[PDB]
Amino acid sequence: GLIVDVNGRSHENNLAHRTREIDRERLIVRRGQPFSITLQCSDSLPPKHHLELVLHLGKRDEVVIKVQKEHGARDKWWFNQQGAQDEILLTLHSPANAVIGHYRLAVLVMSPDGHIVERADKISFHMLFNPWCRDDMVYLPDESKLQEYVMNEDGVIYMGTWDYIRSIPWNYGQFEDYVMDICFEVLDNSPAALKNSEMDIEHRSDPVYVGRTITAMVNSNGDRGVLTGRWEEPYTDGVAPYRWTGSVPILQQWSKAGVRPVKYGQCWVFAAVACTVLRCLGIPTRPITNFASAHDVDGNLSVDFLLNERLESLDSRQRSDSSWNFHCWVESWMSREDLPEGNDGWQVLDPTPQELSDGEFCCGPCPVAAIKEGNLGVKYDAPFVFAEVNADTIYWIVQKDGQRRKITEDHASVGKNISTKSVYGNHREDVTLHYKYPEGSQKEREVYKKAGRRVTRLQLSIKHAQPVFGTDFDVIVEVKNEGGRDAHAQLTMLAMAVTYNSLRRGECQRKTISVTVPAHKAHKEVMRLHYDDYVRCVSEHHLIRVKALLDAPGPIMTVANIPLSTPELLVQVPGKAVVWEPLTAYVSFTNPLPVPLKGGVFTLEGAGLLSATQIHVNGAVAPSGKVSVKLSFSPMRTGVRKLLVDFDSDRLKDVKGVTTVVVHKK
Repeated sequence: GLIVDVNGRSHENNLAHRTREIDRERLIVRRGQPFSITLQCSDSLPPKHHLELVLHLGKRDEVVIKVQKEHGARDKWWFNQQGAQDEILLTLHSPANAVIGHYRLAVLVMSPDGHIVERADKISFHMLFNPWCRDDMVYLPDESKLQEYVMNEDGVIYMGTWDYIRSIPWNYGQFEDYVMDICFEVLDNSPAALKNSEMDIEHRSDPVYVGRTITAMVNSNGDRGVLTGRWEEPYTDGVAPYRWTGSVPILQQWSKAGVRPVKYGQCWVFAAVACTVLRCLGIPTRPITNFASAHDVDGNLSVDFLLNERLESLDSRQRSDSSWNFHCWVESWMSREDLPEGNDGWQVLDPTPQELSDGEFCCGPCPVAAIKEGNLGVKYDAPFVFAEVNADTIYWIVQKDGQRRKITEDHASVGKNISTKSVYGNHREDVTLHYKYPEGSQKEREVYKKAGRRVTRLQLSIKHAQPVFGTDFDVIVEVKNEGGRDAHAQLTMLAMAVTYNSLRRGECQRKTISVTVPAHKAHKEVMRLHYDDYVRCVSEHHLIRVKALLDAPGPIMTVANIPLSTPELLVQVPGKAVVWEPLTAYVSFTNPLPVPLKGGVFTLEGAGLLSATQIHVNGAVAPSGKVSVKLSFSPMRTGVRKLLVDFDSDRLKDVKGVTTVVVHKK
């Protein structure tokens, strides 16, 4: 009868555990780090009476831990008890291999004979990974990187083409309301948890297991996964992937709907959502983007790509055109005690199912080091991840008489400018060398040799002035003869619309010329692409793949992907911003299309600023007319925050904007 109320001191514990952004009113703790709560008593522990503590995990007590009285093991939970005044200070010490999850704490007061004389109200708390605790497997010994890879809620995911990289800001929002609760829900709806709940809980102490589970639930899991993938345009009953500016709306939707795959997502949306959840649970994570991605190859390090003389895949039915313009995945920091010495550090987790086992096989965790050094023998999915960044595709002109002509290509190579956001600033950090030895290096030769990667004048090149969607433009194809004698050759050029995942769409023009380019001189040919022609074939990403063949008197090829730009939203939220103080944000742009756009919707969101919110343009924006809306709202948390905005319309899609707003109030 002595315990009047247990006090978790969450405002305090949560501050110490870097979990208070999530919530202050409930105890959210990290493992391997102690936490202190108090027992407010009415009087005193009856003479020969002592305290007992037992922990409960699982909706059905799948796991119960009796916490030690003191000097405990190292991987053993234990507590220290001390009296303050009219309350008892209980400092709980958890092992660094503690199971993450929602615990319910039962403090028992007992008779000296072995019987419970009273039991206090079972209070619950959540436990996350602790990369700041040196004994934790996710330990990262640099506080500045944990701030970006765990604590930062605003990221930048790179896209576009390797020679023309674009950035799209993303609101990971891992500390937005309830996103933590949904993260444990994703773990609770997985096959393993459904099949055997208790064993699954027991495995939740492992960053490898939990990382592989989250990566699997984001998309590959078809009945309860988080997102439904749709690789092409008619996104009939859902949101198009290029619409999202953050992960929280997808997660709230998935849970709100009773755990129901969200329509729809594409590779970078799976990675960003994976990032939000792993960062939330405490595993250091960063979205990485690969340009010229050998995703399509399905693990094969050698592909000969047969084209006909008209420069086309031999089978008219097949729509895929080799390597993706880019492809995204995620890198998570953790030590790999499940593998030989040396694979510790960043692991590649690819939520995007692998090509040829239909939306079934996600990738990783795979040591990025196993990729660099070519060890395809470690779990998980090293061959597939090594192919993604190393596969060798050789194109061939096969004639109607079976003669195969090898196309020489200058543009070549896969895994071009592997990028991730910079820890300081929003700069692109080229992370390629973490993945591969420089091209041609003898080091590259001996790894390709080890792993099975095959290991093997006129100059063709395509150039453009970065066109804006809506305009007709020219693209130059220049043949440089840096030889001594004159050279006459046949120059074939085509321009076809494409999707980032290399899905061939509309061949909006071809052309073959006969050329004689003189020694040390260069011939420049132009191809004029027009709006009314390419609106017909281009998609939400507005991409045009230009190719040029130069049958050199073997044949020479060069491909270029042209991403046509959309206007950039002007986002402004003027005057000093203060928490819980109403403010007005202003977004505006000018229709670059000589067509009216209707169905204009602006969607706004920001971690700590506001949850996705829509502004419907009433009417239709006239051709070349300026659009201008505004929304009022009151920031939720203080800090340097980023406001994200998306604009969609019938004729203008994929239009973004971001602004930095410093939220005050000391």
